[PDB]
Amino acid sequence: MAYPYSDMPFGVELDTSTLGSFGLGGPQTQLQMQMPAVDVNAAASGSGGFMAGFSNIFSRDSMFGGVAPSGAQTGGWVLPALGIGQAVFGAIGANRQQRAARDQLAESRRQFDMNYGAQRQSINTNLEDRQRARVASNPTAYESVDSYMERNRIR
Amino acid sequence: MAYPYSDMPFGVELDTSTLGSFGLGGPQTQLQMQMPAVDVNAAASGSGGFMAGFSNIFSRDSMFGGVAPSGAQTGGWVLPALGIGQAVFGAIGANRQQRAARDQLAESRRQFDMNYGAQRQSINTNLEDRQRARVASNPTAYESVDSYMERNRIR
Amino acid sequence: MAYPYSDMPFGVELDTSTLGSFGLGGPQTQLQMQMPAVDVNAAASGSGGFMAGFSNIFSRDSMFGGVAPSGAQTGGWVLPALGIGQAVFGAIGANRQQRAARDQLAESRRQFDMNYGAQRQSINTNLEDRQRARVASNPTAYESVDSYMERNRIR
Amino acid sequence: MAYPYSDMPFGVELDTSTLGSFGLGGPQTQLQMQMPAVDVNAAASGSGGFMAGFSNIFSRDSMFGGVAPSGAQTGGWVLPALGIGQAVFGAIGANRQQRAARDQLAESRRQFDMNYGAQRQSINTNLEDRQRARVASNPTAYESVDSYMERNRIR
Repeated sequence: MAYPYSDMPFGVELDTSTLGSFGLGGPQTQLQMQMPAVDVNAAASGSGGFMAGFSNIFSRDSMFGGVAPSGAQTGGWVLPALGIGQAVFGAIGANRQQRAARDQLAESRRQFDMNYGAQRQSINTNLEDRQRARVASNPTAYESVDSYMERNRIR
Repeated sequence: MAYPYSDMPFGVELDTSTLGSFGLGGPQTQLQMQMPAVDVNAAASGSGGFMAGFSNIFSRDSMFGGVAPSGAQTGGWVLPALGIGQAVFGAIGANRQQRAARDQLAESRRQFDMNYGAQRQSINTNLEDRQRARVASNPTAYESVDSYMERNRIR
Repeated sequence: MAYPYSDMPFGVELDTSTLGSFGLGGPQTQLQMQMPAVDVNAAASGSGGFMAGFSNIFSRDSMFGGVAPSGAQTGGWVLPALGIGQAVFGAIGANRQQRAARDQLAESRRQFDMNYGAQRQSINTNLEDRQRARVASNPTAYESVDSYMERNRIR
Repeated sequence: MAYPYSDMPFGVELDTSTLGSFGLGGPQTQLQMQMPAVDVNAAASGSGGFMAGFSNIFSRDSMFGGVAPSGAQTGGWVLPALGIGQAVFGAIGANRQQRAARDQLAESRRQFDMNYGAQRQSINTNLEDRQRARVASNPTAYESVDSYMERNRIR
């Protein structure tokens, strides 16, 4: 476009993976960038054009609201901020619980698969040491090692 | 900025690790620093500008509030303090429960891993002793110990 | 400060340990001390300035409250006392339940560790008595006890 | 104090132990004593100053309450007595449940401690009867009983 910047490689790297991985549902794939400006300079000078540098509200009415005589009340931003934080933290907790459940299930699967692997190795070892006598005593009148090693071998 | 002080390496030292490790979600990474001034001197003199040594309210109505005739009541700080303490203690309890659950799961993982390690070392030494006699009896007519270790040894 | 008193050893000894150990969340770390004075002497004379020996209420209205005609009621201290007792006993019960759960978990840990230790000692006994015959039969063609206790010994 | 009485030995005796032991959370540590007097004699004469033998309510209004015309009702003692009984029985039930849980846990502990002791003693018997043959076969090339009873004896 007019100002491509460098978002295309970032989008390519992101691909279409969903939430998960290991960093509590999305790790810090990128790196920590440096500060944009040395001084506040009222945001980015003309480009920014913000009023936070000169606001200096320091007023309870803006934070916790206030009511003048004859009603006409105004509410501050503290309550909406608390609500937003509540929502975000509830979502984070739900994600954490789901991730913990997935972990536990994966751990159980690993446990069973690994126990089976150990038992299979043990059974195969028992089998080849049992057939060692057969193939060493009378090789001509008995079978060969390979016959068992790809016929009677535990998967 | 005009006054960097000594905060430049602090950010690099902290990196971006979240709460965890062993200090109940962050141990005493920093050290202990001597208290600046023996005498309060109204905080940092002109810089402080606080009423620590002048307010001295020593008033019972401030804590518990009070209502004058014709309404126009005021609330003391006791209720906000109680609410803040309630919130903090609830959060600490939730964090403690989460840490306990994580500790129990890691404990179970460790116990299973160490039990397997014991079983595996036992079976490996059993196989080593078993094949030692084979390699000692007919070295020419039997496989080498190195081959058995690299092919028939439990991982 | 002007009156440091002798609280520094208390702070040094206490450190930052939280509730736990064995004394239902903090045992009697300190010792017992005699009373400041045999006789009340109106609290600490001028320092006290109380009405312990002069109030002598001995009335039902102060304890159970009371309402005079035309509104203007007064509430006794019985309800606050009951509320405070309720809060304290609830906290004590919660602490007791947490301590019981911790004790049960620690008991399960001592259980598993002791069982593994016994089994490991039995296995080591079996191994060494099996290898004693090997090292006593033919010391030349067989291995030594050192090899077995350094690499064929269960931790 | 002016009237120390004999509470010091009891204060020394009870120490600071909490509810427990076997008597539903505190057994009958003390003993039985005779009544102060065969006849009531109006409580303790002047000290008592009660109406045990003079009140003689014998009326339904005192127990079940009653309301005269134009309001101005009075409540009987039956509701307070029922409330007090309710509270006492609830507390007793809670104590009983806690005691039952503690007893079950202690029973499980004794359960496994005794099972492990039996198994350990059986293992020790197996060990020493196996070692008896070794020490009786040839003492010159074998060890003594003390070495095996000290180094490889299950605790």
